[PDB]
Amino acid sequence: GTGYDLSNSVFSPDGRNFQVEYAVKAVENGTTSIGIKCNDGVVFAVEKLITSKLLVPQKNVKIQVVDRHIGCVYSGLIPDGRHLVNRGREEAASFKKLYKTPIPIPAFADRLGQYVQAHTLYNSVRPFGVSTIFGGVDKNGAHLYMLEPSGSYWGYKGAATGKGRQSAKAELEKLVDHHPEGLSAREAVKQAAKIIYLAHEDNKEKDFELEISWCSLSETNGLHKFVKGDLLQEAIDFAQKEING
Amino acid sequence: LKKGEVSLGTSIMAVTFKDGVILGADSRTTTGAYIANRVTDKLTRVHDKIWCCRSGSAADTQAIADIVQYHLELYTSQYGTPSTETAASVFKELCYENKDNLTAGIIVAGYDDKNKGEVYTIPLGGSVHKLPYAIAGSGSTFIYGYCDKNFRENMSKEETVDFIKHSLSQAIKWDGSSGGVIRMVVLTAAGVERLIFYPDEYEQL
Amino acid sequence: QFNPYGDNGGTILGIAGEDFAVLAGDTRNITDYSINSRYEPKVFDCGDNIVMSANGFAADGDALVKRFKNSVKWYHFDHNDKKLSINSAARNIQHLLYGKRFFPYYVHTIIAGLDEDGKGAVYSFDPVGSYEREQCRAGGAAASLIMPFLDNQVNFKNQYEPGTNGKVKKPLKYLSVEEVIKLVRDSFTSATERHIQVGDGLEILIVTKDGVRKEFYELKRD
Amino acid sequence: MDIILGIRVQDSVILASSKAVTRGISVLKDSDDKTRQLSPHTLMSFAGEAGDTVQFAEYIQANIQLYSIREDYELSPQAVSSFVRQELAKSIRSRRPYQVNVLIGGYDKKKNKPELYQIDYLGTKVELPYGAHGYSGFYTFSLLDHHYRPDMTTEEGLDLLKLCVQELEKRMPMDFKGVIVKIVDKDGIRQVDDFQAQ
Amino acid sequence: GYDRALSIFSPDGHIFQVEYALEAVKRGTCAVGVKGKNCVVLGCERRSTLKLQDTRITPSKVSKIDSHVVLSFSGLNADSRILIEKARVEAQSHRLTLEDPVTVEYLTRYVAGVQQRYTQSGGVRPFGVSTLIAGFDPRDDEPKLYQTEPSGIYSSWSAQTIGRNSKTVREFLEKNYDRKEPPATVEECVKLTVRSLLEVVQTGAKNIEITVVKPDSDIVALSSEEINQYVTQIEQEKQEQQ
Amino acid sequence: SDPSSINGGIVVAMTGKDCVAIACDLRLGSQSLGVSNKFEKIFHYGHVFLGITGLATDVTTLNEMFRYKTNLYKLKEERAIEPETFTQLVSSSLYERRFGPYFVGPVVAGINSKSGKPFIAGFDLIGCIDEAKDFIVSGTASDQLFGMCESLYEPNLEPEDLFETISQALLNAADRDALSGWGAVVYIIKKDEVVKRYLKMRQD
Amino acid sequence: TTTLAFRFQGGIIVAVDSRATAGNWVASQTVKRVIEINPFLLGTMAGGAADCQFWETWLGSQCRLHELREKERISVAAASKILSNLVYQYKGAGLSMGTMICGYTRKEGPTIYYVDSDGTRLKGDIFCVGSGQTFAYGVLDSNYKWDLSVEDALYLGKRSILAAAHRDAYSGGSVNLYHVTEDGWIYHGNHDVGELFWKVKEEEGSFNNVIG
Amino acid sequence: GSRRYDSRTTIFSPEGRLYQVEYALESISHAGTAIGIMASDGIVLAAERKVTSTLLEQDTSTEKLYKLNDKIAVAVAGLTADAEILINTARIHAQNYLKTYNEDIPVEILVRRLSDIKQGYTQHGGLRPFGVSFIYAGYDDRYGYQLYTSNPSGNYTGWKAISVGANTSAAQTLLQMDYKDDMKVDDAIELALKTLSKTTDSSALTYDRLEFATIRKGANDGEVYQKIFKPQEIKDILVKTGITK
Amino acid sequence: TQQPIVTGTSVISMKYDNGVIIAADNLGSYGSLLRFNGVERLIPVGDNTVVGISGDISDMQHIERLLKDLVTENAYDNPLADAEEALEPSYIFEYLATVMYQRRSKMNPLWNAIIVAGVQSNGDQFLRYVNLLGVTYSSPTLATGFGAHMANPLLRKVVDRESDIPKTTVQVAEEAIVNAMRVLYYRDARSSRNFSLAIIDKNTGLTFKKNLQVENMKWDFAKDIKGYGTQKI
Repeated sequence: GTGYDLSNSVFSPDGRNFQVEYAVKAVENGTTSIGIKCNDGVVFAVEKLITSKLLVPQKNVKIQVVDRHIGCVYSGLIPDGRHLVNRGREEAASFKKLYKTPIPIPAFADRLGQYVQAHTLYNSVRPFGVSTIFGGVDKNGAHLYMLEPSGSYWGYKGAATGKGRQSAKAELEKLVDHHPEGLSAREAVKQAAKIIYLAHEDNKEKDFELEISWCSLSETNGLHKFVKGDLLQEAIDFAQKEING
Repeated sequence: LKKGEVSLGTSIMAVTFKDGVILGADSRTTTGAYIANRVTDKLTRVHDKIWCCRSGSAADTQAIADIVQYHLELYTSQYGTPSTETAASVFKELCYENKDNLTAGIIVAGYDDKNKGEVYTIPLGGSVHKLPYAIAGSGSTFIYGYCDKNFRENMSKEETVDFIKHSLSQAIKWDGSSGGVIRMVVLTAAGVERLIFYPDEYEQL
Repeated sequence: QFNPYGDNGGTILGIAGEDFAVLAGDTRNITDYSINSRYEPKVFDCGDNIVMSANGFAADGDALVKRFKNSVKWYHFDHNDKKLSINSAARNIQHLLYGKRFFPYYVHTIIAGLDEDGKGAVYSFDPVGSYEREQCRAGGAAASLIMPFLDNQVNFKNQYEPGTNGKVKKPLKYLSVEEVIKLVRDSFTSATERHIQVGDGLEILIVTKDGVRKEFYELKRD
Repeated sequence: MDIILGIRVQDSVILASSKAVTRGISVLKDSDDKTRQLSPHTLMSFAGEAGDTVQFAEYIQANIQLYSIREDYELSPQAVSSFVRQELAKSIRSRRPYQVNVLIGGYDKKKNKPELYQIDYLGTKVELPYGAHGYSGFYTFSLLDHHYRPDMTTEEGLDLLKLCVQELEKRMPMDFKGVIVKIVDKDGIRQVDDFQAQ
Repeated sequence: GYDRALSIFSPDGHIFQVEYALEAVKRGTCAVGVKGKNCVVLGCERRSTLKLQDTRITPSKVSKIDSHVVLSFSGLNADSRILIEKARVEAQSHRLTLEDPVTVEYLTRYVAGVQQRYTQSGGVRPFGVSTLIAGFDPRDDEPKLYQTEPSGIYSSWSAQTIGRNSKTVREFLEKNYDRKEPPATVEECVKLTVRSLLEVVQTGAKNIEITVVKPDSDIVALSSEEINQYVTQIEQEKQEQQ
Repeated sequence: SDPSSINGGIVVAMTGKDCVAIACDLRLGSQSLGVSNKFEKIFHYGHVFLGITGLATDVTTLNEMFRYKTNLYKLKEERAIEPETFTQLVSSSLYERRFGPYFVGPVVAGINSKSGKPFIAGFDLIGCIDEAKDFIVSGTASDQLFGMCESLYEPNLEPEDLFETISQALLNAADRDALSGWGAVVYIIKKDEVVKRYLKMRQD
Repeated sequence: TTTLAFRFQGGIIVAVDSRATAGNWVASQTVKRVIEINPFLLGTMAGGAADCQFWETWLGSQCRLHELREKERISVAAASKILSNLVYQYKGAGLSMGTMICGYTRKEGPTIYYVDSDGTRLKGDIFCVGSGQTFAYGVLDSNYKWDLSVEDALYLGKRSILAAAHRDAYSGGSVNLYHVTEDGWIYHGNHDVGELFWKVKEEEGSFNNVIG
Repeated sequence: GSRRYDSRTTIFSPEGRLYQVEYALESISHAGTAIGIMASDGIVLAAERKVTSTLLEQDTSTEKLYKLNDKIAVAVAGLTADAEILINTARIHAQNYLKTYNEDIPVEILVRRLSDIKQGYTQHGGLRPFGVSFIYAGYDDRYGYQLYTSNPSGNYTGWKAISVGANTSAAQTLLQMDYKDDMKVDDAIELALKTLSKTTDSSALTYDRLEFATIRKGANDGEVYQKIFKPQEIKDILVKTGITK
Repeated sequence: TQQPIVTGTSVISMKYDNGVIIAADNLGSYGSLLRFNGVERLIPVGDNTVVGISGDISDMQHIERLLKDLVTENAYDNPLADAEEALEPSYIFEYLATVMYQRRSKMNPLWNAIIVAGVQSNGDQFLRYVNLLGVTYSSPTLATGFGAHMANPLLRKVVDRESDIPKTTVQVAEEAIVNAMRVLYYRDARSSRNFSLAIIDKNTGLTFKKNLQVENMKWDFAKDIKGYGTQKI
């Protein structure tokens, strides 16, 4: 109640308005998503919480495509995530029509990024409050990026977020360190499943449904695909192995 | 409505060689039968490693190219270095929506260090076409046989330098709206090298 | 600069009856001396017991009928699913037409159905709009050939029994659908002989109080 | 056209305006006031297309009448004329021009002198003792310059106008069936219901 | 911003802006209209103790909307001018499109809509003036007197008073004029109006301004002199009980 | 129809010595029938005189516009409008309307209130400024007018003799027209009196 | 197409032709030619089909609105002028309208206004519109008489139409007669030209004074 | 929030007039005086110049006296800034009227446009009103001399002598007493110069601390000739009255 | 408007009982100069529809971009639906048809003639036409530009009617398309030698053969040897 909590038509004494700070805090009590960068691709995984037997398995999906080769998953407030993506699409299509090429990940990042920054310089236009793990492959490699509430983004090589962040990040850095970057795309699927399974240990008063995807240069042939069938059964096997089972 | 109209040297090319592309042109503007320009710079940088040859109407090509220049500067700073194919689309878009006033025959040729040298040829009305080499203008039909037969990939710089000087010097002779200097542009990763040879030189050589 | 709009053939024929109405149309779609289709009708049942054909140039036709179908949909939505009458439909189709009098347009539209009394109605349009109801009405390429015959055998105007042909007359026939299809059948068969805008197939839509019924007769092919 | 004459006598403006519209063989309408009263000492007479006339007339009367009440006095012939011309000059640039060319016969009631104005459909403004529209003036300017000289009572104006109209109907091939005469002075607008030698 | 909450209901159902509007009216001058049945009289107060001004540079109380339509007001000067400009545009537009000299009621419908308009919807604030619009509709021997408010309501009324000393003049109209049987004479209608505004102005005939409108454009505003002779007469009727 | 020669018109300006002269016709026609011998084309703004030839509608519209511009300029500045300045404002108002209609040939004459020296300038519908201190002519018969003036004028003329040059130049130029008859006026302008003299001349 | 309307003691006589053609062969003897806006206004068809149709229902919306809202009988005087003013807006938009705006209100009596796409609005006793109009005008004019009975007025109207029918081939399928009164219009039947020709040619003796 | 950072003061007081408008009136009464005297052979305007010192240019006294027309001029009481915006619009309104009807604007007609905008300024936008009152000096050929006043309340009246700005009561009281209708320009000036003296308390009053203009019939016009006095002309008339103050 | 300067010539198609065949040359012509050899003009959209565009290459490039948006947007919202409610021929067809009608109606038409050929995974085989003139049709043979005139009658002996479709088969159909292409390179010199051929079976999905070359040659010139340029003194 200072006008640094009711308006963003000013600069704050903390260099940010309170409501943007609050967006960052609400990502963390949320749902877990990770992103694994590897030497030929990226892998995405997200924990989908099960609260009832009334939900249907994989007919609600959280990982949504932009283009055909960039995969987007996000954690945090559901409505804000729809709106971010809808925008993400309009940029992506405009790029494909106008330059006659699929869009680069550092390019795509600058376009969403500038739009998250816009909604954070007006006194009555809502901030975003999702952290988006996104990425894909283009004509000079694979890239993993993570976008925050505040409009903050950098390239990542491993990324983690959510309730189970602490655990997740621990396993994830160990494995990334051990590996040249993450080893094969294939190996990374199983690994990814272990992190999500391990993070689920931080919330056993609910169930999960493991959901993975990938986007890999020679291991999806440039496309983003959902991870399913055998490839999903195998990652499950590996996961229940280490975390006892 | 433009009163009078303008024309360029109409035998333009981009040739692939050992380490990139060498881009070659004749230059001459005439306004009717008045020789508006002996020499011209129609050897146009649209980015630091991606140049083009402009042909067609002087007023129109220059007006387009400036717009392409603005998009590809902004494009570099934000979204990373262009490609030959990226430049080519921007040129095309501007021609197609305004093909009601525009006459632009464009070769955009640029060097990338993971595609090697690239030639994209955008005729009148505007459509992107990828080819491993190009000849354009209206004098190109007449050298189609030469060009196809002596076109060879990975030819020595000395040999390509002769080949372009010769290719044009023959074209310029038999065609009539061609004339003025032959200027050439070597694009490799070491940078951009500029060649100019005057009339008295090339005819002879 | 370009006008892509020209005209293409096809022939329709609408007859209003006591208790029924027909809208009959050929299946041949042509542009010049080529066959575009042998089976494609320009007549559609647009619903609420309203049948429609906007005969002439195809490009204009397809678009007017897409426009009329959405408009029918929204009426229903906003007005408690109310029946679209032949009177309502008619007015609407004019507003669409006059909306595009500014641009070239080229259909002779004819709508048939039933009004809420249970009485046939056939309404004819110009490509700019205006309508009025007629007792029999030929439209399309062979309109001009079909109508002189149609006036004698349906309307009994210019048709007189022997004795004086002027005091002795043949009266207007009390309509019944079965005899009317014989009349339609005869018209269309005489038309294939004279016109290359008619043939392939004849589709008769009959609109009754038992619903909309489709009747099918073959026409000339090689 | 529509034959429209004017003559300014020493106290008044007498304006003569056709009484008929003739369609081939017969007069289709023959009760034609081709003039509209703006105000009780502003009259404007008209020639041009039939449709422009009434559409302009009604638009213009309404504007002037709005000015009369807002400012709480009757607008001068001078005030109306400058207004009339300025609207006509704009219309020419636009898709549809008002194609009426006019004669405004007024009493300047504030300084006590009659004034007659010819304003064209483009905007060509002139003050005149007498004037005419079209081919009329070739024949009738020849009678008015010769037989008339200023400072002649009102009745002499009536007889001159009839002689002008007779010569027009005889020698020029247009057909307009005489004139219906109206007089604008301080007593207002009066109809001369004779045209027999007046 | 300013496109919202100028005007909203209370939970008590009063409107702020309308409630403070009616207060400008009580404070301002006094206008009254009494109808005959072949005349309408409009009497007006204009109240100034400062004597260093003329009537011919101080605006009139009765303004012409048309020769046969008149408007009287009580309230702010500023606001009333806005309303007057619309009514003249509406008179001339009606005459143009329907080709009928104006009906007085339609004109009330236009002035009243504007008044409703700035209250219901934001981006403008409401008016603080109430009006009397009166006149004769063509082909009528029957007088018309209307009242329109900042609310934007209107209704037709046999005599009506607004402004300072509404109570006093009200009582007088209740006990000396009837809806049933009004003055039938022009003279008696004049006498009554003077009687009513004299009790309240607290001056002679030099601060009451009477204007009488007889049918279809026949308007004569009696002068200070003419009113005084009735003012004399009135002091005589009152000295039968004194 | 005609684009400006419905009613025609001609205008002549001379420089004298402390003095300038501007003269014009007084014709109004409807095509070739001359209708009136009176219609003034010369108006002035402060002390700078503006004659405008052309179509009558276009003289009227410009005259009202130049009133509007001079008055607000006059009001802000507490100072009148100056020949030198006036030339530029005319150019700038005319170039905006080269895309609009206009079929005019204005001529400006004056004596500066800021160096005491004679000033004339000429304009076409194109808006080519004609910088001159000898004579400048405009109108339908401008070609002929240039020949008459080039021969007849002699430098450094006082109002009476200046008067004789202009009056005769205009009369004999006009005699080979009919679109320059119906009376004509000469104004001989000093910065302290203006003499207006009607001439007697042809008509059809 | 030839349509006429004349003002007389009993109200208004409106008489019209009907004819639709495929060639010169009469395809139908039928088609409207009075557009009944509401029972108090008629507008007669002699313009473009679509133009007349569109603006005259739209005119029906302005009449209905004026009476519903303002609780006042709308004039013929108001009906024509609403129409003329819109017409001038759609002028040089491709408009073709020739209509006569007919009504008989309490406040004006029988009133006939001629309204065209030029936007002209004229009041008159007598207006004939068409292209057989000059000939139709002849018959009417030489037998014109304001003080006339409704029945005899109908016979004069119908002979006038016939006259125009015989010479001009854009009329003459059938005649529809209507007499427009205060309280609304009364239809006077549909008369066949065949039967009507032989009676008149013998009966009238105008252009037939020695039978031809 | 910022929908409650609205001042909400361009709405009515219960006092029958807007907050901001009433408060603004005070502002006028704390800035320079204008006095308007309408005479039977002129109109005399006097205004006392607010700050006069050597650091100022003292030879300028058009700082509040502007002529809007050839025969209309105004006097300002209020602040320079507030004034300028209405001056410019009145000037144009003069030119629109001139152009449409071929005649000069009547004094009340001109007054009425200015007053409808002053009201407007609070009626549309919520913005603040002016801080200026004018006393208008003009001639029209339909009523003789007219001398009017308008205030940011949009109420206007005509008067035969009025004062606005500071010390309205004192000056008005004296004016009503000495007023006559057989006064001449010179009799008015003398009168004006007495009144001004009695409201200013000094050792002496100087000619450069005044701004003066009169609009008289003249002897170069049957119209009215507007004479704008400058310090040195103020000095002369001070001798002529023999009223040193 | 939009006028020839770069042209593609001829797209042919016909239906057989279990599927459809479509074949079209690979051509960017510059009048009678065969400037670009390789230019795509069959776009597979999804995995059960192929768009064949004839006419101006500049404009085809405009449809190409719209299609690139149609593949992304039908995967948008639901990448769970790809053959159920994404990318049917009937949906591709109506998407194209809306741009076509809109561009012509404002009197600056796109200059193409289009066949969207497909086999519905949810229905029956799909063969429907749209051109710049706005003429639209379905028929068991559809062909664009020059092909409309000549190729189409040869296709039409196989199927021209609803009854003939069950009597047509892969072998008959495939021979007929090649026979048709052979006729086009033979009587028209614009249409290229190098072509691509796609057979779309409902059960076996989309099969796209790239780089077929017109074969079963005609070496007609050896008959007319009389000399043509050796001129004797």
